[PDB]
Amino acid sequence: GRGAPLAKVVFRDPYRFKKRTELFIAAEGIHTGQFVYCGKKAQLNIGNVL
Amino acid sequence: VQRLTYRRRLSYNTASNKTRLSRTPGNRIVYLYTKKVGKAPKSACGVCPGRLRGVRAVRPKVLMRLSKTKKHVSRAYGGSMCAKCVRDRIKRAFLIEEQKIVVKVLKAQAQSQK
Amino acid sequence: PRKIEEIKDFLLTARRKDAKSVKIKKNKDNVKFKVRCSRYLYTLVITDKEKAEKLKQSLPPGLAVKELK
Amino acid sequence: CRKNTLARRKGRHMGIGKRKGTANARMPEKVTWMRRMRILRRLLRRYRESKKIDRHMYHSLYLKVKGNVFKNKRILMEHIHKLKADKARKKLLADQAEARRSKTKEARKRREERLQAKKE
Amino acid sequence: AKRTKKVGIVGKYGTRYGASLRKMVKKIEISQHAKYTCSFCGKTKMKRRAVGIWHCGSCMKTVAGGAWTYNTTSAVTVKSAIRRLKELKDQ
RNA sequence: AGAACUUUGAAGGCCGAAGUGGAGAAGGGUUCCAUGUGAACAGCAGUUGAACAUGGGUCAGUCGGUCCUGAGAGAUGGGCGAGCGCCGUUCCGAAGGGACGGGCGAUGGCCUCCGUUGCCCUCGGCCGAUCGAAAGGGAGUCGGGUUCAGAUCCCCGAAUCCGGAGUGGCGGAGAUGGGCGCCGCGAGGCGUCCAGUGCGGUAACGCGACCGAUCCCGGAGAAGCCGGCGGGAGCCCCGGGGAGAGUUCUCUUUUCUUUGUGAAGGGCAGGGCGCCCUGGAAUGGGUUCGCCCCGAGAGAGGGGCCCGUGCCUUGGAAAGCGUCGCGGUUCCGGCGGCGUCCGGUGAGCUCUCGCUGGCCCUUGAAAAUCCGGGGGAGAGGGUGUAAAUCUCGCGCCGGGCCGUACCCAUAUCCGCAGCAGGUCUCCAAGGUGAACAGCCUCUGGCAUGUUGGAACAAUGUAGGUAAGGGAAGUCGGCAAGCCGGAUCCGUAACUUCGGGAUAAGGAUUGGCUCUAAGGGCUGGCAGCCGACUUAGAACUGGUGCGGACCAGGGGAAUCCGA
RNA sequence: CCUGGGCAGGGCGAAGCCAGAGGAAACUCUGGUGGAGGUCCGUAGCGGUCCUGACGUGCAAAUCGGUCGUCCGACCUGGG
Ligand SMILES: [Mg+2]
Ligand SMILES: [Mg+2]
Ligand SMILES: [Mg+2]
Ligand SMILES: [Mg+2]
Ligand SMILES: [Mg+2]
Ligand SMILES: [Mg+2]
Ligand SMILES: [Mg+2]
Ligand SMILES: [Mg+2]
Ligand SMILES: [Mg+2]
Ligand SMILES: [Mg+2]
Ligand SMILES: [Mg+2]
Ligand SMILES: [Mg+2]
Ligand SMILES: [Mg+2]
Ligand SMILES: [Mg+2]
Ligand SMILES: [Mg+2]
Ligand SMILES: [Mg+2]
Ligand SMILES: [Mg+2]
Ligand SMILES: [Mg+2]
Ligand SMILES: [Mg+2]
Ligand SMILES: [Mg+2]
Ligand SMILES: [Mg+2]
Ligand SMILES: [Mg+2]
Ligand SMILES: [Mg+2]
Ligand SMILES: [Mg+2]
Ligand SMILES: [Mg+2]
Ligand SMILES: [Mg+2]
Ligand SMILES: [Mg+2]
Ligand SMILES: [Mg+2]
Ligand SMILES: [Mg+2]
Ligand SMILES: [Mg+2]
Ligand SMILES: [Mg+2]
Ligand SMILES: [Mg+2]
Ligand SMILES: [Mg+2]
Ligand SMILES: [Mg+2]
Ligand SMILES: [Mg+2]
Ligand SMILES: [Mg+2]
Ligand SMILES: [Mg+2]
Ligand SMILES: [Mg+2]
Ligand SMILES: [Mg+2]
Ligand SMILES: [Mg+2]
Ligand SMILES: [Mg+2]
Ligand SMILES: [Mg+2]
Ligand SMILES: [Mg+2]
Ligand SMILES: [Mg+2]
Ligand SMILES: [Mg+2]
Ligand SMILES: [Mg+2]
Ligand SMILES: [Mg+2]
Ligand SMILES: [Zn+2]
Repeated sequence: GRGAPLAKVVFRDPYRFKKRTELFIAAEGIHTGQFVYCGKKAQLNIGNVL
Repeated sequence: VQRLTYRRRLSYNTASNKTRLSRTPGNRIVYLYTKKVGKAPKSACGVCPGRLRGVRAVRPKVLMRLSKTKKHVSRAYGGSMCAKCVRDRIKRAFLIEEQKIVVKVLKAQAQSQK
Repeated sequence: PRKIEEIKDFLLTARRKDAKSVKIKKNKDNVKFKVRCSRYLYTLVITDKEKAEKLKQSLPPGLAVKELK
Repeated sequence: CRKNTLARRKGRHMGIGKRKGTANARMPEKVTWMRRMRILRRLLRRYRESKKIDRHMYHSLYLKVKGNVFKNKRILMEHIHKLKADKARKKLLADQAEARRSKTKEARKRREERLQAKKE
Repeated sequence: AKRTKKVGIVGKYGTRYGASLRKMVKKIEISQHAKYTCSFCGKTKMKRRAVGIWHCGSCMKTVAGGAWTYNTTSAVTVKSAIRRLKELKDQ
């Protein structure tokens, strides 16, 4: 029901020892194994939500 | 020429009714039931797909029968990685730790010279 | 069932308790010895009638023996 | 049934009028191609593994068997014999020319040795 | 032998749904059924997954590409603008 | 007592494996079986039945429900509502009553050693109680025999799963080695110290076992559809043998029924690997039906792993089957002999497994359960003495409840009925044949479908013909009838260039002898064994050949809808 | 919506691939392989065009016999 691809981006919880798995909308040109960064001072590349 | 018959009352050709036919010692073709095929475990999330070698590919309720020889490999990350992942993760961990030590001693030289 | 290969292992099974049936089946080329100990059937097959006779001599007499015809 | 099957084995009762299906339904073209090309591709393996064809002409005749050129095993074997008889001449003439050139270069080197001995 | 001269891949449909529509579907069917050169392993094993997803056969590195091609020209323009605004005066 | 109909013998037929056959789900509820009657029922009849009366029949750890969630249904917190109640399923909730470890107090048993109670500290997202599949997921029973009615349930024989073990049932791992000083010829001994939570292979990985707590990660469960190809099984085909039977007017080493190994453990074939080592290619090479693969390592050589439903082995020949003979009135899963064998092949049909490809603005399910790995908090005897643990071989006990008969249908269901109506499934043989088409047979069923006898009038209902004309009948070629299969030629107007097209229009088609072509397996070109296909030639039958059945009449146009 | 089951055989021969020939190049021609499709003939299945046939106080308060359209799918169908 969606033509846009979903991206399964796993994170790391900064508070407890547990890997958190989230579901992002896949931007154009990302690939498996790319370190997707997220936060305020993240550097501006394709995939880095900021 | 001997047309054979079901033995349960599962009258439909579902996935659980996956059968075969054998021959009794009393000279009669019988309709004998078959367990569904179990697949071997695969690796962990990111390598080329392929079943791990040396694990008895059965149902996990049959895995209670199995001893601690036919469910894993004696190597570390044995029944989880196909050992190509092991020989890659060892080298990757070692190289990234050594390069972070190089970056740390470069920052220490920057502290000593600045 | 299981097939015991060694005569010493079969006679150790015969010495072992919780065993209530020893059967002897003669055949046209060999002879089969059956022990129904507990939920398993152990078979020693041997092709020498003299060895069968000396194993019958070395069989412990405290247990019944059924000869199949 | 056995008499009729013996007549079919001899080749009788198999005219044009007693064919009620198409030729692809009777003997499939895909099955004919599979049998034909499996035979024509394992005869080359029996040749290459034993003695006959070398490494390089095997791939050329392999592609030429994959193409629809060689009809059957007999003319495939005849074409392999023709290429072998051509290769024998092409290596015999090359070996004769190489022997003539090698003796000429050896004579030139020995004349260089004679002039070197005359100078020193 | 060249069996079809104009329809190309669209000859699996036949006589239906218009010459202009079949001509406009022809180019993108060639684009979705053509194998693309992988930029990671260097092979040409980019097999088409579902829409938006491309998948190289060797090394299993799945990439999020265009809907019918591997790279949209608009996507290349966006990538050039993003790297330009990246190295423009350090944010 | 009574026979067109009940039962048996025989004959002739039908259903003909997509069944008028053998069993199921829903539904019926005793209809299943035996005995007795025939006023009542069955559209006539009965000695018959699904009618009536009496008496029987359904046995489960390993078949299913019960467990799990799916779409969905749902109560509490909360809100609404005059009100029974309604909205909603994580929202606005103080919505975990559990375990490990430590400390303290008390009780009990043989107070040695252990098990609980009460308190404190520490840890611990439920994607939110609960329901929801007799076709989804879901551990583990198969072989022979038994009744008038049961069958994986009952008897015999042979196995497996899941729970339980406190004074911890028996073995085997962990387990027992090295160094030093002395005695003794020596085997060995004395005393001290130290190690020992298993080993091997370069590897992929293997073994009889291999300390593991909160926590984390991963896999299985857990995947669509359709082509191809290959392996295995079952059935079918052919040749030889063994047992029985049919025909013999003449012939036929002829024809027909049968010719066995279950679950489980081990060994070995066979299939597969995107699994490893040596090794470096180009004059590019290896393989497929198709692809595909190769410096991110091809060919080649040597190894490893998975499935092993295939063969052998314990089961297992003592049963089972065929055939011949012998005793018991009977009761006896009687008694004795022989056999239950050798091979070949497949565009053969069905099932299963595996490789690979195509399709997509379709990506083709969750949960319960179970396993592995990372982590080392802790645990244990400390040395001539044995534990902490065992996912190893055994030994002992238990597995509760519910359903189990029969029809599953042109007569046990629904339609007011023994109604040409309707209802979801598995198994499917021989010939002709492309075919699971149509036709005839075998295994298995049946009496022609709620009646029989006599005659063959009109009209009718279905089927087939008819001299000459061929649509002149009729609103209309309505109905009926011509071509129909296959092979070899040859195919128009138009067009979106794909089609139109099996266009149109011709020839052959039977039987019997031949000829040529299409393969495998051994030896360093020679020899043995089978396949049904194609093409060509002669001869012949009253031009007869798709000889039954199977089965496109065609062409030119107009309007509308792609 | 969820969860299951099913669809005999032949015809046309798309993409991709191989071989040969021509050309300076663009590329073209021929012979194969391939099996694509809301494709064609056709069975089971699903519906019901015509005979305005049979029945029409019927088998039936809508059925039957031929002739039928479609049959890899915008397909048919059980249960919740
Ligand atoms: Mg089930
Ligand atoms: Mg073809
Ligand atoms: Mg008959
Ligand atoms: Mg069928
Ligand atoms: Mg039937
Ligand atoms: Mg009855
Ligand atoms: Mg009576
Ligand atoms: Mg009556
Ligand atoms: Mg009654
Ligand atoms: Mg029992
Ligand atoms: Mg509610
Ligand atoms: Mg309330
Ligand atoms: Mg439930
Ligand atoms: Mg079960
Ligand atoms: Mg019964
Ligand atoms: Mg049984
Ligand atoms: Mg197959
Ligand atoms: Mg076979
Ligand atoms: Mg077995
Ligand atoms: Mg029953
Ligand atoms: Mg009826
Ligand atoms: Mg019916
Ligand atoms: Mg009615
Ligand atoms: Mg047949
Ligand atoms: Mg045939
Ligand atoms: Mg009658
Ligand atoms: Mg009737
Ligand atoms: Mg006339
Ligand atoms: Mg006439
Ligand atoms: Mg005329
Ligand atoms: Mg006229
Ligand atoms: Mg008129
Ligand atoms: Mg007509
Ligand atoms: Mg006529
Ligand atoms: Mg014209
Ligand atoms: Mg036309
Ligand atoms: Mg006009
Ligand atoms: Mg229309
Ligand atoms: Mg179609
Ligand atoms: Mg047409
Ligand atoms: Mg038609
Ligand atoms: Mg009708
Ligand atoms: Mg009418
Ligand atoms: Mg009337
Ligand atoms: Mg039809
Ligand atoms: Mg028709
Ligand atoms: Mg059609
Ligand atoms: Zn790649």
